[PDB]
Amino acid sequence: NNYDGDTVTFSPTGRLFQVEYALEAIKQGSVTVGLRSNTHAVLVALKRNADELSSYQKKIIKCDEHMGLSLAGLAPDARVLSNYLRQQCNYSSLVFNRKLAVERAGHLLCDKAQKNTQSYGGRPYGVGLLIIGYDKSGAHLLEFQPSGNVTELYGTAIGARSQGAKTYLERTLDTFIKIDGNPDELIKAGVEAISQSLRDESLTVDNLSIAIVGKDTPFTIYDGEAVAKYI
Amino acid sequence: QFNPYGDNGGTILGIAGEDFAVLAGDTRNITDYSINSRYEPKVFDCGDNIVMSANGFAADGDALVKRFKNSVKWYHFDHNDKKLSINSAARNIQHLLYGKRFFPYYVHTIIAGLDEDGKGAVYSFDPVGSYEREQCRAGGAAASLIMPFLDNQVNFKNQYEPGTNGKVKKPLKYLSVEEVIKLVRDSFTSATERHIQVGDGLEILIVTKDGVRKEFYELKRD
Amino acid sequence: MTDRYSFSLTTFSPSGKLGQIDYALTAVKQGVTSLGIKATNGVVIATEKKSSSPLAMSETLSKVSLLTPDIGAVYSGMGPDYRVLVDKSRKVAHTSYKRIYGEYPPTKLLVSEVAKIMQEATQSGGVRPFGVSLLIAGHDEFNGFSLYQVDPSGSYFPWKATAIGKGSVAAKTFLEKRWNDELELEDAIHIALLTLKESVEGEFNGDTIELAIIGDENPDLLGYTGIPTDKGPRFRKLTSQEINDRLEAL
Amino acid sequence: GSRRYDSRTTIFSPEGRLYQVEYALESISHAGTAIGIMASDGIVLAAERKVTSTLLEQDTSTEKLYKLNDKIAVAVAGLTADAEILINTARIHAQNYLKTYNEDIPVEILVRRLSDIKQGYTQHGGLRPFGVSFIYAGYDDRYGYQLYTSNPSGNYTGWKAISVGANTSAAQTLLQMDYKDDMKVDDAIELALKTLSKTTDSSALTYDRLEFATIRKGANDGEVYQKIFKPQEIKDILVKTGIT
Amino acid sequence: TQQPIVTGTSVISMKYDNGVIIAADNLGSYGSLLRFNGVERLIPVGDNTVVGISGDISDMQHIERLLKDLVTENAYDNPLADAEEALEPSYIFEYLATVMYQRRSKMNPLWNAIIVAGVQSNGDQFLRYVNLLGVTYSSPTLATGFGAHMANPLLRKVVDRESDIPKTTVQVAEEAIVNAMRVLYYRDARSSRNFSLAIIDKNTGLTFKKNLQVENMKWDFAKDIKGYGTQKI
Amino acid sequence: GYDRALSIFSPDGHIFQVEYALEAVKRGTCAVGVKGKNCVVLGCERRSTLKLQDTRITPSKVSKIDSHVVLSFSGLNADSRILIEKARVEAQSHRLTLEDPVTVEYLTRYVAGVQQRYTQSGGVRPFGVSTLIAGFDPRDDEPKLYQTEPSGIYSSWSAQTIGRNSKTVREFLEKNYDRKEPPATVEECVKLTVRSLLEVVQTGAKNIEITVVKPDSDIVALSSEEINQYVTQIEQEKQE
Amino acid sequence: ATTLAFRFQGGIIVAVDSRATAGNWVASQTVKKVIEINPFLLGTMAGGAADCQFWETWLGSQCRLHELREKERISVAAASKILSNLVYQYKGAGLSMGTMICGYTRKEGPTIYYVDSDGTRLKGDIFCVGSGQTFAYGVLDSNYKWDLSVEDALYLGKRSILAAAHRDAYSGGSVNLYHVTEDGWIYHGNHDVGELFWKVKEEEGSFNNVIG
Amino acid sequence: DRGVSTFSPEGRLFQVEYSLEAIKLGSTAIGIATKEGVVLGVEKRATSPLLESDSIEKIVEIDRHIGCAMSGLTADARSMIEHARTAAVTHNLYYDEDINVESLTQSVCDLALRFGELMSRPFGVALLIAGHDADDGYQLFHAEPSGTFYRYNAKAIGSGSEGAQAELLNEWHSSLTLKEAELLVLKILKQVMEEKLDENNAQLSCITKQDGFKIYDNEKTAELIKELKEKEAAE
Ligand SMILES: [Mg+2]
Repeated sequence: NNYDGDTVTFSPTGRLFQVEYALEAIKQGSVTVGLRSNTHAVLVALKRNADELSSYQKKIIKCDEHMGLSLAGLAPDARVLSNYLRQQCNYSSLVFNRKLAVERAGHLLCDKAQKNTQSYGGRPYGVGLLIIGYDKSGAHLLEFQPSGNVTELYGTAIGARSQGAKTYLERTLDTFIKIDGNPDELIKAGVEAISQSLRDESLTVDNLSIAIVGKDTPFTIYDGEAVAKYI
Repeated sequence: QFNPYGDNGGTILGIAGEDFAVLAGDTRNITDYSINSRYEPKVFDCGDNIVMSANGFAADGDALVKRFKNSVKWYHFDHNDKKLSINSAARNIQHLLYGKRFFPYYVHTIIAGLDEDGKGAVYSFDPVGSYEREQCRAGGAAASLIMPFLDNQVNFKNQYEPGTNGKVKKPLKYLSVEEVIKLVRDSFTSATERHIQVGDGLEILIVTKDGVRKEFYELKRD
Repeated sequence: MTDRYSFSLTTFSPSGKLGQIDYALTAVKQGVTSLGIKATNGVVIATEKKSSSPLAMSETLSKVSLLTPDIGAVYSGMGPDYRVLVDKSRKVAHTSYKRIYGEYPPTKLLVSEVAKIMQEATQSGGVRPFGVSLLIAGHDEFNGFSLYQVDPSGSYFPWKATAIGKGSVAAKTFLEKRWNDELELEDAIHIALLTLKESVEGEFNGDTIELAIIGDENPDLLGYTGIPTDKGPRFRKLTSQEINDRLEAL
Repeated sequence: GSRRYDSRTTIFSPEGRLYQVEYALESISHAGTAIGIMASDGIVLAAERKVTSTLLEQDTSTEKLYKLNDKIAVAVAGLTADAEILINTARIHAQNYLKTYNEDIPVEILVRRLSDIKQGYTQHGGLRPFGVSFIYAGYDDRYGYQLYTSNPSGNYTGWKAISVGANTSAAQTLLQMDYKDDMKVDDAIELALKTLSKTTDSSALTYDRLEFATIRKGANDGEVYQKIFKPQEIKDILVKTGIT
Repeated sequence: TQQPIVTGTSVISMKYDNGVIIAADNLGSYGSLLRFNGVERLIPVGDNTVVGISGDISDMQHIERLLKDLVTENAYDNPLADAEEALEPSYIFEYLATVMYQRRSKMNPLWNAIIVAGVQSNGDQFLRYVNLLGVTYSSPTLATGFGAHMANPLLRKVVDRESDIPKTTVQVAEEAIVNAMRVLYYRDARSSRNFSLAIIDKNTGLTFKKNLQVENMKWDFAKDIKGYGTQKI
Repeated sequence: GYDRALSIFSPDGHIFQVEYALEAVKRGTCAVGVKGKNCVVLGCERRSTLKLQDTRITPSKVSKIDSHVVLSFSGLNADSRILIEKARVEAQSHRLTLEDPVTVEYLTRYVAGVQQRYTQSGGVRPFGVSTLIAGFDPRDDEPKLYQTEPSGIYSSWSAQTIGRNSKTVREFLEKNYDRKEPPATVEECVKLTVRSLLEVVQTGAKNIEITVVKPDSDIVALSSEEINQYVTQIEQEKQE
Repeated sequence: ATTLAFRFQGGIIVAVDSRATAGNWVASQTVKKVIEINPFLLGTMAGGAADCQFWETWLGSQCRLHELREKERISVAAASKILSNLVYQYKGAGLSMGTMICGYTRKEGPTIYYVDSDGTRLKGDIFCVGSGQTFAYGVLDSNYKWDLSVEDALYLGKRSILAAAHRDAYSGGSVNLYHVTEDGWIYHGNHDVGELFWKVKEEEGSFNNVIG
Repeated sequence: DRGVSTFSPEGRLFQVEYSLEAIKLGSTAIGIATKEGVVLGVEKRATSPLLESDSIEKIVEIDRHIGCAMSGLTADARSMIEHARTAAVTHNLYYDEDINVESLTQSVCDLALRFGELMSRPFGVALLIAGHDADDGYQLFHAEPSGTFYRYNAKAIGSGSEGAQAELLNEWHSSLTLKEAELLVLKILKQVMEEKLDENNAQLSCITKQDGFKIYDNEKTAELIKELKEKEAAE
């Protein structure tokens, strides 16, 4: 109200409204799902078009051979944060001959977003990210919020109507975690999860975007006829 | 006074065929009269069907290859996973080298692969980034021993057709990958005999449309 | 962090007034009375040592300050602002003059430097004006004795005699009746003590009054002998006893 | 953060006026009147000190008339402290030019430089403008005797006769009435003092309330002399012209 | 650009079937003056890596602090700091190699020759060299300074190529290393009798041996040597 | 440094600081530009509220940027000097590096670029100035006339006016200027320019300035008497 | 290395050899010493190979940006000055360059500028640069006329490089010929010096000193 | 006042949303992509008849294989065009090749959100970037001040955009010829323009693989306008 003019102002109840407004941009964004087993980790994203002449906005970005994310909210902010991750993944490899741990990647994203919430002149990031990866401790899924809060999960969803997919994953938890050594079945579970968030529209060939990373699987994105198999 | 440069010896050789290319190099690494390693790889697969070697001062050589490999990675990020063509890689390496024009990478760089028509390609660089597409190029310690042999046996220089006595040149017939490898092995065997910094092992990387293949051969260890 | 106030805090209002300067002058008006009188053979500057507590040692608080051996200053308004201005004035006398010409600046030019500093606090980014008016008395070879007033705006004026602060209006009228161009230094000191008594409520003695003069050279205060051309400072602060002696002939 | 307290000194009004410039001009209208009159054989600068005191040391006092070099002088109307900042800058510019070209700076080039400095404070920096209007009186071998004025906007114009400060409307009408092109310095001295005498807010015009200066080729032969009048000399010219 | 002041001589090392061995004497020379006799030049990092350093000792102590800081930094926000996300020999080397080349590129080198010896997560032997120029190389045997000239020839007789590594036991390897240290003591004028030896094995882990001495020395034949040519008495 | 964003968008998509800079131009004295077949004429209004002015030394309204290009303006006088100085520096820089004087279009594009920059840079306000830039390209006999404004947009004109009452003189020009047959001589072009200002000016005395620019750096300013003869001939034809 | 360029009735002839050496060692016989800046502009390589290659490709980029901004072909004067101003910034740092910037525009006609790494920029009709420049000058000066035909001019340039290739140890390999017209340059082939020498010797009757 | 980079309660940047309103006031620009080429057309919208309309430059070349049309505060586009041209040429210098149309568009969009308290505000202009490369063929992109870019088969921006886009929705199919696209742009421009469309107040352009980017002569466009009139009178 009087305390939402900038990110440097607490409200009388201890809230940061600019951060909360940045969180609101994610809720307007298109739905994207993340889930993993012990061998693989999967991203599924519902891409959004402007109209029938337009392309469908890409949702998934590769960060390294073993890591990548999906976005929901301001796309340019995802480009900035994903670029930062690419550099950090790259610094780790060049200097230490070491693949960057997914947990450490989450810590770096948290700290970068935090600085934009405590200083004058700047603004919080207006995007939510779902990071998947396979490192020395197996498969991982992270959820990033521009408040700075990063959380490690078995599965999750962000964006508009994401609550339906999140409840489904909460039910299916015991089943999909056990899908080891079977990439197609893990993706099926993800495609079924994101379907719980659809209304009026359904998953078409230029609508659906899928990514996967695992034990002997580099981070690869599937679009177009490559996802027709899962429709 | 601190000398930032050194000489790690070594000799490399690139040859472009009709639909293939080879980049070869010995595996010996030295300083002065000592051997550091009998097997230290010098020719590298850099992705996108491109092989590279930066011969001379190994610290600079490793640095350049590392930065070029990195450039290939970022080319993919920035340009929708587009394949970096050999000509584009060559121009990129010029800028990497000329970027240190006044404190140069003390190396002689050669890359090999296939051009956009599928034909064999070799590019050769000086330390500060001047480059050219070539059919045949040796680099490093025993380059002066190898090139004249290649002028004669690859390009048939000074060879004429018997009976004509200098009137008709020996026609420039194309060489197979098996034929090129023979000339590479004989080039390095000969260089090993007469150059003290050449020996131990020979590693050849062959590039075709099918990808990058490796071959290794022993060289004399004295 | 960083000083993000790079904009002026003093600005023209629709009526053409510079508010912060006017308000600084109001702060000066609330300040304790100080005065200055110029004689033919000297200048006197005086003020009241308004002690904040009787437990406080008011000798440790110097309202009258030496700027150069031949220049002294007194104020009315905010004491802390004065103290830092004295520090800057002492330094600028060296950096912008003595280190260049090998001699101390003339009164008018030191006043000009202090005035410039006060003007800049009136236009520079993220600062308020100084809440003081200064009275600067001094002597130099070619201009003789002089007395200047410097205001928060940076404006300065030369005076034969004047007063600033609390009871300045009444004090200036008192000085107008007494001043002439034939006064000796002792006459000016006498008039100063008379004028200052009117604006003082409580105790009026050497311990509650601070008074200094710009007069003859004091070779006894030089600290060394052997150089004929060096004859000592013209600035001298009167002692508590010296003031009380002149209060009997009052 | 800090934006909250920013007055924004360099913005247009909806009418396309610069607030701070307009308000600075309002400030200058309350300053003592300064007048400049250009003649064929010299220039006159006359200016009124603001309500003075009997205890003010006049002979060592300077608030209106300042020397920029041997050929150029200025009359000030507005904040004296602001004026001295600009005056010192102008004195440096004149010396920079003299060092560079080994010739005295032409009057207009000096005027343009100071005017550009004023302009800058209205367009960038976020600082308040200088609350000063100048009258420039000067001579060079290109245009001869010249009068200019500049104000807080950084705009400058040339004049045969001009006033700044208080009561400029009344002053300019009086100058426009009695000024002629073939006028001489001694006549211009009289016009300036007569104009101040009629426009002044004081009860009477006396020597202690005035600063006076002339720029004459009344310097022995082919050269120019500046004369900042002393208190006694102002008193004499007041009697000569029949004002006291 | 500087010059080395207090210096350490040869570091020697070799691979064997189950791991690596590395050794270095305990001397800090000051030109020809054998100034400091208790200097440890093998510095362990965790339980899988030993970094052996020759050359300038002040720079060695700086590098020692960098490695100590590296361990601290790796443990930050790292629940698997003592398991899957522990420092590898390959990580430690690549870091040092980066630093060495950067420093030479600013014309202000760390005046050292370094050998990183260790065993990787998968049990693989790690042995690689880096020096003040940022030059790097790997070999079944590695040695610095005088060791390169005198130790390598002896160690290469045990492991002459890659295929000799599985045939070489830890007893044979240690024996060869200890003999090489004796030869260096005979022939290097900036060496000492006292040395340290470290074994990094994929089964038995890191064994660090301090206060070792060169023994079984041959000197008796000196009594028969007289003059420089013709002298009989 | 002072970094405050003074030029910003409003809910209706307007940048008020740029639009208020146009209001400053509306206040400025009228300027007009007319191009003939082999010349361009720049006419300027001088407000007669200021007499006792010294016209020898007072800043003239038309400024030479180079020997072949001129610039006039309407709006804040002090602001215009900054644009004129920058343009003059750029003109010499172009001659120094390209070894050829600026084209009229290039010089216009540069000035317009400066104006635009001041509409999205921190801590600065836009220029309260619109300009008319006229001249001939090197070794070219085709007349050139361009206009710029505070936003930074620029365009070429057969004839154009800016400043106060420019709506009226543009009305006149739009019905009196024929594109198929522009003023064939210097006389005809100057006459049409003076006529256009007489719709707005008041007295045809010292209120009208006229500058004629011809090809090959041939630039001359008309005097009071020369202009007065045009003023006389126009009204004598009007009395009919 | 020998490179020449001369103005004539039909435009400009550019001719260069093809040899690169490192000391006595012949590094290459197939070097491209004419840099194709764009379809209308040519530059020659002498001094530092990298310095010439890098900065004359860079020049092509600046020329392309010019014509995008100005909607007009860049003048040879302006193009050459961009390069000379650039290398003048680097003066003292150790750039090594001796080049002829060659072009043919409407306003200038055929134009050649000698540009050089110590900042020199000279317009002229005939220039020769390299270790074998003196030999090529001799043939050029004694046979040059403005009213040469395109055929004869091309031969003159070819013959002058041959003269240098013969005598100068650090020149040879092959001869590259170009003909610059207003509508752009035209390549006139690579000519091996070994084969060219004998061909010229027989047909011309020159080089009687050499046994063939 | 309030920050230039402030979020609204709906999670939108105030300044970006307000710049979109300025673009709505701009003159209409239309792009249509086909397998034979991409056509770009604009409304010139001269403010007076004395303004020489051929000096109105709202269609611009970025490189031989990339063209661009603008709508909104067109003065803001100049630095964007400069950056685009530099990016295209710089990439060719570094990589000895043409730059991809998407990569060029992405580079331009990276400037967009570089504002705060960098430039003091977002750009007040939208761009239609049309081009061809070997990997993805003929392409048309819509670059906004938000930093977002969408690829389009056809797109209209400016004051008549929503009416034009509805028209493009019905008319576009994957088999359009270049000639059909030219007439289609002319037809829709004529529909949404205030003044009557002719060769002086409207401009056409295209990008083909063979000939590259070309701005059409007024004589060439005049013929296409006459061809349009006759075919609309044909039924
Ligand atoms: Mg050998």
